[PDB]
Amino acid sequence: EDYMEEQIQLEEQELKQKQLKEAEGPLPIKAKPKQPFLKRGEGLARFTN
Amino acid sequence: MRECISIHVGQAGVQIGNACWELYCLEHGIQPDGQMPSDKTIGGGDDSFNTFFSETGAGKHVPRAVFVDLEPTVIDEVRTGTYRQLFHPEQLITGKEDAANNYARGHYTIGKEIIDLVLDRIRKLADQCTGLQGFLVFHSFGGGTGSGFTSLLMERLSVDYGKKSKLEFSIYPAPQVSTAVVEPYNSILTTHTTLEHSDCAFMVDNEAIYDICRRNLDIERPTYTNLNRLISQIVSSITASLRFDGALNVDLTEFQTNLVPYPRIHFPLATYAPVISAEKAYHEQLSVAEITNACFEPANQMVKCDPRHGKYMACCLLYRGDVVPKDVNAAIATIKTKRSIQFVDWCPTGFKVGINYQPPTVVPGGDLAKVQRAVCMLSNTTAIAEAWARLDHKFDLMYAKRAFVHWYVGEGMEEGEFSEAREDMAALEKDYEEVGVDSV
Amino acid sequence: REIVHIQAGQCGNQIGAKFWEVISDEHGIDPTGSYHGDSDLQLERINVYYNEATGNKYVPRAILVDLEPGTMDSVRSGPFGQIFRPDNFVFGQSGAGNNWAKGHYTEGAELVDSVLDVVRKESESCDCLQGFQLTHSLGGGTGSGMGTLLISKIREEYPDRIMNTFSVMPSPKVSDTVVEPYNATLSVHQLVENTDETYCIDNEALYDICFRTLKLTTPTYGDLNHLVSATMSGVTTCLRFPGQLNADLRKLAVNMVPFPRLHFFMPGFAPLTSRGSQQYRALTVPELTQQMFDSKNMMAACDPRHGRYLTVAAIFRGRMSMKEVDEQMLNVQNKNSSYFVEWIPNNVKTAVCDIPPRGLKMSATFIGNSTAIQELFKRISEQFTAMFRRKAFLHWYTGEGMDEMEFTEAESNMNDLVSEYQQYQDATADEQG
Amino acid sequence: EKVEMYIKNLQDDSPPVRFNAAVALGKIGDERAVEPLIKALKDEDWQVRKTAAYALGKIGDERAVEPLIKALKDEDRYVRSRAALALGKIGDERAVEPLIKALKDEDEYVRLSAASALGKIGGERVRAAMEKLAETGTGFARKVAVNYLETHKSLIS
Amino acid sequence: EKVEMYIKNLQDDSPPVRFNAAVALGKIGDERAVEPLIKALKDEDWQVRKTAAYALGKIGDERAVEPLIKALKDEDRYVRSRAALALGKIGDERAVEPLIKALKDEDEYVRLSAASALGKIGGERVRAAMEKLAETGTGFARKVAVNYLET
Ligand SMILES: Nc1nc2c(ncn2[C@@H]2O[C@H](COP(=O)(O)OP(=O)(O)OP(=O)(O)O)[C@@H](O)[C@H]2O)c(=O)[nH]1
Ligand SMILES: Nc1nc2c(ncn2[C@@H]2O[C@H](COP(=O)(O)OP(=O)(O)OP(=O)(O)O)[C@@H](O)[C@H]2O)c(=O)[nH]1
Ligand SMILES: [Mg+2]
Ligand SMILES: [Mg+2]
Repeated sequence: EDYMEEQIQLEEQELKQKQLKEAEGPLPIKAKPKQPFLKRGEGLARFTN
Repeated sequence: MRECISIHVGQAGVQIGNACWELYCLEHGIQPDGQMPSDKTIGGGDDSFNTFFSETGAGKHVPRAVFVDLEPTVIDEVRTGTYRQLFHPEQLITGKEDAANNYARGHYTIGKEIIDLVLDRIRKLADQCTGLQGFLVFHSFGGGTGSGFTSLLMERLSVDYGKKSKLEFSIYPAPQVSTAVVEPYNSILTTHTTLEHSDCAFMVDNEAIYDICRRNLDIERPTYTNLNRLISQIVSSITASLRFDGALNVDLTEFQTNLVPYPRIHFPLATYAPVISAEKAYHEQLSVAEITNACFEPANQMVKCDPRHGKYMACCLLYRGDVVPKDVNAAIATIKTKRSIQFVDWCPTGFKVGINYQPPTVVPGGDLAKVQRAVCMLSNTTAIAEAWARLDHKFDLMYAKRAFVHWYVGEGMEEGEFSEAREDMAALEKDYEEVGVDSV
Repeated sequence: REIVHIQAGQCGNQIGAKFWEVISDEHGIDPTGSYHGDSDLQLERINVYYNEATGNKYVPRAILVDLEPGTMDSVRSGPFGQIFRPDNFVFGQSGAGNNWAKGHYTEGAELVDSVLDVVRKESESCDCLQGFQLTHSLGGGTGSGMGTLLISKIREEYPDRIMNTFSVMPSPKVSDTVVEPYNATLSVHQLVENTDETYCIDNEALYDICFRTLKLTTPTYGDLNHLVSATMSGVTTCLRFPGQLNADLRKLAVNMVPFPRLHFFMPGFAPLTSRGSQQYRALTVPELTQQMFDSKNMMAACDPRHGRYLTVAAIFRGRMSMKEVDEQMLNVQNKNSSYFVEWIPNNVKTAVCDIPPRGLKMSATFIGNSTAIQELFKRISEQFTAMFRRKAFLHWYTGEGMDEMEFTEAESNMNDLVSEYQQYQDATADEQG
Repeated sequence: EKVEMYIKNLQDDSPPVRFNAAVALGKIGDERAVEPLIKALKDEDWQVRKTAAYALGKIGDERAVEPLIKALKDEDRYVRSRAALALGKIGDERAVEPLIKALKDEDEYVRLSAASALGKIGGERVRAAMEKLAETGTGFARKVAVNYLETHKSLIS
Repeated sequence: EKVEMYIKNLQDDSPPVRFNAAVALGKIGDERAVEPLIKALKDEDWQVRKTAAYALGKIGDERAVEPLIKALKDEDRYVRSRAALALGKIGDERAVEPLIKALKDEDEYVRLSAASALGKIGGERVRAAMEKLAETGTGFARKVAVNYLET
């Protein structure tokens, strides 16, 4: 997997230049919507009723 | 007359049920259009078939039967068959989706919807009865409909027909024809909840039938068609006392009087003989002495077990055909002279006998051949607990891991019902051991 | 009776299209939709996957979905592309580019309601719908991400229905996409909770069968897909033709799934063929048995010898001796008794269809719930931990509103699946208390 | 021509053989078989005695009246009741008084067969007997008499 | 020779070999076993008192009569049954009246064991109890009553 580490470091170098310009937002810094998700043990509600 | 209503539940009960009626028609001379004409009629004045067959105002004899299944496939084959004319449309009740081999689904989820409709069509048959005796329930132990819906129906029937007797014919599971892994769960669950609502249960061990098919009928790999032809031949000899003029097991109560010592131990063992392959019918026929001795060979039992590993409580021999009463008396006296046939100390040691002189009947174009004389021995041996032991071992094997238990709880049942049903089988097995434990 | 089929993404529509090509040949249905076969058995259970129309012109009950607009076009130009319902094609404006978050939360979650409406218009015309059948892959964003969103949304609208899936596993020897273990772990978390039965079709196993067994030096998707066609056609025989055992999705789930979460099946097929295999000879029942149970014939990169089977289903196809099948199937359990859990007696069920597969005179299909499937989930956990440790490409997912705690849930549930799978592998049939 | 065979069989040492013969004799229904079927009514095996009673009704010869009347006092329930049904088929009013006594029988089928036989006979002899029975008779026999008179009323009361 | 091992195993604080002791004492049969098998009919365990009845029943001693009659008014059904059947095997006529009191028992199986045992004595008081049972008894118990009366 030599192509694997070559893409990980490319993403690290590309996400450092992209975040250099994208870190100057406006007005009250409101947080970005953290999405709810499936939590472990939720699919076991069918076999309890 | 003194009528009996047959209720067939699930695929197995429906399938065995139709094969029984096919034989009943041949025995009593009824054609597949309800007609009983001069030609096919028996004569002799035997009108005892009128307990199983109602009559329209046009000599049409209609079975007092109810067929129930939570799916159409099995009952659609009835309304499209040879006997599609024999039963009234309302006697065949079908659902849209089955109980998927889950007891809880038939007893609770799906079953609760078709239960009240079934009581209605049963009441409609019970209404044409001047003196209803009770019910004959044919069903499998392993089916979702067979185990669950039957259990539900028996609970209801006790409420709606208190004074009436309930007698079952239960297909006990075989690995060679098993449809589901949960078959032991369903069998223990149905037996527990049905135990107080049933007065006499005749288990039909499918492995025992498969074994007879392989050995006696020379069938390498018998289909359900093969198994069904044999089970009807046996179940018909058990119910013939109810549909013919006789002196033994004349009515439903007599089954309990002659076979059930006390209510819980209501599982008699049927041993039918002779079972002869069609290719071997033109050999000198077996005598009354030969076929009486065959009832004591476990190879011919309808449930796999060894009666020699237990004790007897009751024994009824129901002969049919060219049986001379004096020969039966000699054969019985020979049996009585056997130290291996042991009765419990608290039960009377005897053999009740009945001979129907009408020649025995087989389905033409079938793996079974016509004999001059045959017998069915209905015995209540404490060795029938061997059959429960096999189920309880496989039940404890999975319940210790809670395997598949989720499918049941998610379908309106509680986990404690499995603990509850198994405590009943431990109580039953310990009881069977504790009564056949001694004699001198 | 009826099954609603859904195919999401490139892989979903590729395996899914080959499914309808094979089963329509076995059922006598030509590309126009009308029947042209010989046996009356072909049409007996047609209503399961088809809808009758005009003058008995059979239409597949399929819903074709993909965010890539081009996938709709490649399906229509296939052999049976003129047999699908034109309204059942729900296709987006651009694919997710192997980003699960796009499909489950943003781009895919916009298209979901449109698909649900099509699901409804097909579930409404069911006399008695039995469940759903999703064909997709966990490697990309659409089939894996949007596919698992269709699953939850369907499970909240049809809670008493069977969710059956054909889920394709990522392998680094099939696809160069570094983010595939992230999507596979995120989809497996959804599958574990919302599916009733999942057929783990491992691309690692298909690449290996083609290279090692079939000797195909340069395997293509068409050669990998041929194995999937044989498998999907085999595993579904039970519901497509009149039978006694495992004849519906629910009865199949009751016989195969002992534990709610342990519903991941390792399929298998015998014999292994590749498009154009002229030189061949009919296989005997003993050959089909030994092959069908062997790791060489497995559609999941696991060895069932490094585990135990909880349940198994064998489907034999062709005019063969029903006593010989029974003998072989008993001998397999009675010899290899050390590979089956003793606390589940009679766990292997055997069905026989008289109608054999396309071109073949005889075949066997294996469906096994083996604890050795943990060897597939350990592969995805090692590959996922490799990336999640250095925190590679997390912005790609969280940027679409996705929570980082969801990667931790997906990981902690897949490890729990492996620990549950091993607790039952080392479980003893004992009464100690 | 086969009647010759079933007549000799009627007294064969084997009870199933005499039974099968009495069954066939009723199916044939001949004058020649009347006397041997009258002898069959005194057979020690009830299954043979009951079959003779039916056979004597299907043939329906006056000669069977006196022997079938004495079968209503038989120890066997199927012989008493199956003989009453033959007396109803023959219709000879000699059966009327013996049939009224069978209405107080222990077995229900015999009681039911006797009432159905009284109804099959009819005539002024049964009518007069039922008018009296609905006064000096009690329970079931009273019920049979009141039903008889009501089902045979020529007017709407 | 080794009959004294089971002879003192009735007063054992451990119940497993205590029940096993009466199972071998009754099969061998010694004149010393008459006394300790009576003390086994006053236990807290049902398997002990019921195995004592079968051991004392095989050894047909009158010393068993007096305590075996008290075992018919037991809290268990299996003890009562083997104790009634032991009285039938020994034959003491004083056990007739208490066996008739067992025919109107809660347990339908105790009533059948008592009837079997009362039939084994076959006295003249038994003849009236069996004529009564042939009218005031369940379908199976009324059939036991008429099979004995056919003598
Ligand atoms: N002898 C015999 N046994 C049968 C037949 N059909 C099924 N069985 C047995 O019965 C058991 C399964 O029960 P089924 O009768 O098929 O099921 P059901 O009552 O319809 O219940 P569900 O289909 O689950 O709703 C297994 O032991 C079968 O092998 C048949 O026609 N004959
Ligand atoms: N066996 C098989 N795998 C396929 C096929 N096409 C794609 N794959 C696999 O599917 C995974 C990638 O997911 P895709 O289905 O191509 O992507 P998608 O579902 O369209 O989602 P997006 O790429 O995000 O639009 C990888 O594991 C591929 O090797 C096919 O026809 N057969
Ligand atoms: Mg069924
Ligand atoms: Mg794509």
